[PDB]
Amino acid sequence: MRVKMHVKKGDTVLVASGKYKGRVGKVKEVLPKKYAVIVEGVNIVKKAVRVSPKYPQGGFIEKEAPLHASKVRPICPACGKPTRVRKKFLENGKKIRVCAKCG
Amino acid sequence: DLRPNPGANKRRKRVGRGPGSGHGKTATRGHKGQKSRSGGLKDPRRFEGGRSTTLMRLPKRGMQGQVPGEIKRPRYQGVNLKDLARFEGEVTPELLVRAGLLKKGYRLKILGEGEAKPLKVVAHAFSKSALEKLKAAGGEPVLLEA
Amino acid sequence: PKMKTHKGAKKRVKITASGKVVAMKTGKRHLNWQKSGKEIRQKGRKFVLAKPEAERIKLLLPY
Amino acid sequence: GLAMAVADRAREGKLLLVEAFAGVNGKTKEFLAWAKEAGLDGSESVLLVTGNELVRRAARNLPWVVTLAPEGLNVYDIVRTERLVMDLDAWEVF
RNA sequence: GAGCCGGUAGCGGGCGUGGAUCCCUGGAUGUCCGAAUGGGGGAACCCGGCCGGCGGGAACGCCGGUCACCGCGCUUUUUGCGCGGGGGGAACCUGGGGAACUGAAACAUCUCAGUACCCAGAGGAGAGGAAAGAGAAAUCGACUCCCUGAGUAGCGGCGA
RNA sequence: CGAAGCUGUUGGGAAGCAGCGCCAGAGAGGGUGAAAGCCCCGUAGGCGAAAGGUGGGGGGAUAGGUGAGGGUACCCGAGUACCCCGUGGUUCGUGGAGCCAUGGGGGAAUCUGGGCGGACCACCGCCUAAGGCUAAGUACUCCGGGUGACCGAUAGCGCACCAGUACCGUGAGGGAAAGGUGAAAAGAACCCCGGGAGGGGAGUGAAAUAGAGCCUGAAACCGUGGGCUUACAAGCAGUCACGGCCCCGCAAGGGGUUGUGGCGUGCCUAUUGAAGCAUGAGCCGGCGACUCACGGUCGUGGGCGAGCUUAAGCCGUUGAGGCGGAGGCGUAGGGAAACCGAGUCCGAACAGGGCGUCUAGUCCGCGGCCGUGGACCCGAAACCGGGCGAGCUAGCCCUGGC
RNA sequence: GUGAAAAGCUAACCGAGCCCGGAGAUAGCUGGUUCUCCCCGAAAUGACUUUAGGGUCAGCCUCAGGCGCUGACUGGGGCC
RNA sequence: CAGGCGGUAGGGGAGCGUUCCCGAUGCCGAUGAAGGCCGACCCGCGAGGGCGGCUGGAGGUAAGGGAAGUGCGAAUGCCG
RNA sequence: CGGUGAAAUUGAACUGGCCGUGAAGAUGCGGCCUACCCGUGGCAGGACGAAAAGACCCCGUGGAGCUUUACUGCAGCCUG
Repeated sequence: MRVKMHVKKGDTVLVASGKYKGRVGKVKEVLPKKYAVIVEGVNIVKKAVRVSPKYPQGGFIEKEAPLHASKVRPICPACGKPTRVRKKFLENGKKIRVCAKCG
Repeated sequence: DLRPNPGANKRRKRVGRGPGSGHGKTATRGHKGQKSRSGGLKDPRRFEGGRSTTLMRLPKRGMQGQVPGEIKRPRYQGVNLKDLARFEGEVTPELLVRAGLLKKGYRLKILGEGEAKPLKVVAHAFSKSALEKLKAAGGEPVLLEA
Repeated sequence: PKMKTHKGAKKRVKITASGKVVAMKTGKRHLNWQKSGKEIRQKGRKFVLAKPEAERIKLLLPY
Repeated sequence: GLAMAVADRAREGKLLLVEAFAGVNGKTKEFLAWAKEAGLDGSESVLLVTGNELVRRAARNLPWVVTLAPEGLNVYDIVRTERLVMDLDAWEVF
């Protein structure tokens, strides 16, 4: 394969692949595609330790990898990110847009 | 068209074979008291004989088996009429042989049996038969000489 | 593969049109009998009454 | 082969403008626009010979259909199909 | 393009919005073993000539160094460079050496086989190569690979 | 860079469906919580490659190569060819065997000369040896690729798992086994058995006949425990029979088992001749053996059909195609041949005598049936080559010892 | 190769060491077969074989085209 | 309707069971492909084919015919 | 009596005997004779018992060696 998926927090956007509702980003790696952003409620019961809040049983989490989300752009729907010829920044850029030059 | 169960056109049969099985006549060979099945089983090209296969003979036809070459002689080609009395326009080899059928023939010879239109056709050597069928009743030419 | 037919056999025999396995025999090889008397003469050709079949084959490429 | 085959496949509904338009000859949709304005629709299948890159670099994804151009001959797939069209009798081959 | 601390995995602590993460091409590094080549040397463990450099006295060990090699060209007489090159590489080259079993329903010619296989230089190719040719045709016109000719000519205890 | 709807109701969960809206030179393929074009990765395509560097065509191309004829008139790859013997190659094993390198001695000549058209003389022909260099179109593979009616992890690659390891060796050498929880470890919290081990609950958990020799999990081998059998008894044992003896059908019966009675010499390989203590048979699973290439050759649906069939390329083929005549069998035979001819050959022979003529044939797949092939399946002690080889036994060889 | 001797020893086995390959060496040597079913169902002989538990041709079992009353078995009738 | 019918090798007739092909941008398919344990119905003379239940956990390939490393009790076979 | 715990061989069994029969030396076949189930620790008579695929032996136009006034050469000695 290869290292090509998404980006950083900002807002990202939670969805319903069996979960529902939408929220902001958090963190994300590409190797296996795994990452996080609160919401996804999952608890990993710890072992016979204690150092931490105490012995065994874990807590809150998150969990996913592949596709299955979106981005912010209120009212109407959302689009992509075009280019630059003689406008604002030289001939580069792009920070998630509605369909004009914002988000 | 379609794939309207296009089986076949009557008779064929891929009649393959197979290893061993217990059905019908499967499993056997046919022989015994006749040893000959080997890793390089005979082959079997004629083989056997067990009597020089009547090869007690001998060759007499002596004219070959020399070495480098054979006998070198320009082609030897005769003929017959009942082959193309059809078209003529001008009965000459190449136009024939070189066409329809028939192969090279340096020197030309002619005969066959049937009849035809006595018309002049290449003749690097002909037969009396044609003479009459192309004399006071036909047309014949001449040979090479070059 | 190939099967380069055998010259010798072909050095003598022939299939007279009819597919008949016919050819020469063995005998009057310049007397090898002696006796001034008489006989030798007798000679000719002959088919084969069961092998002939076989033969013709190893000469299907050479003819 | 195909001789006797299509004959009966004409009792089916062959035809073949031998060369027909459709539009941009490069925009898939519009080509079909002459599919309907002609009388065809994904069901009884068909094929065709278009010796021009034109409709080739166009017909792109030809499901249920032909989209040829050069010459190789694909009767079989026509079996699973039906109707069709040609590029000149000459293109077929004298 | 904004994630990295090989994977596997943390206790343990660190970096990118002056822009990392990671594939890259030139080239700075890389002990001893490694044809290894100052010398020994059941490699990878081990003693030197000589100049300058370190500590330090000299030393000893630390360093640098530089020092086998033959050959043709070079270089006067032992003088000095130059390269080449030993060494390397799955098939495919060239050459030099070159079997037996097996067939021959025994066996000694013949067979396998110039095969297996050893040794020999080089290239990606290699080998080859331009007529003291072919051959019979008032002819063709370097050499290599395929097309057949032709399994024909022929070789042959004319036996296989 | 790229292309384009969802939706609720149920559903673990929805790639389920209707009502329908959609980009589509681009619906290849890998895929994200149940059989997804409009969804992560792509696929028409056309952007462009460098700094690094960097493999080279085209372009230009640089020093380094490019008139004709006429008579004078000497001059050119030697221990060389050509002899010779032993020769090898050539299809060429001596044979009427030239020419190639010849190992051995001989041993010249240089154009009004010199080699070959396979012996020694005579006519005619193309070439000019004994200097060396020479591309292109040729072979090839660990991998890169692709794909691959390529295998798909007791395969295949020895090998997808840290093997050329464990290991066996002395060298050489030789060689193993061993992939698979799951959408996510989320990998077990906690408390009573408690030697850690190995337990029960609970929880996560769509799923613990889901938890770490855990995927699904059969088979030989295991009894808990159930049901039908049994201590007068003789048997390849199983069968057939009335009968009785526990599940199921209202019924008809369907069952399971067996009493006795009857009935009973198995099984796989060899042969006048078997069941047989003539062999083999651990046991269950699981692997196992004539294609196929090429080549020969009788049939079969066929088409063409005196006529009937083109390799090796070249454009082109996602794919396909293909265009692309040299190569066959016949269209006759027969004859040593010369060569005659529906006819040939022996013979002096018009004659005698054996081989001649509507002989449709011809190529496909399939198949007989063969040729090389090992072509069925493995296997016997050896012969050939090269490597290992006396860290054991040997003999002496050096020197320490007892 | 060695061998105060047999023919012995050479990684315990040595009248010819073992690694590794030249080949499935080879081989008339020995053992192997699993679907249903359905039609004829013969030799254990002859000739010749360094041939004899191998082989050529034959004959009794196979298939197809063709011919077909003529066939196998039978009385008599010549004629051995 | 006469007939035929045991029958080793051999030699015919099919049929059957057994893995890729297109059909496969066609069709079942989680109210299940696939394994299976069971089946004491139906179809197969057989080959088998079914045909439906419970365990079973991710795909399958129609009619058709087009290709075949199989139609394996075993060889003191290979292995586990 | 507690503890740890193989083997080569491995068709399978519900394996008597006599008188007798069948490849001619059976519990397994007759017919006739006995024999309640499982034991232990004893002699092995047979289980042609194991494991060794006869090696004496004949078998292989199968193998290895030595040797002769076999047949053919290498050698190296020789001889112009």
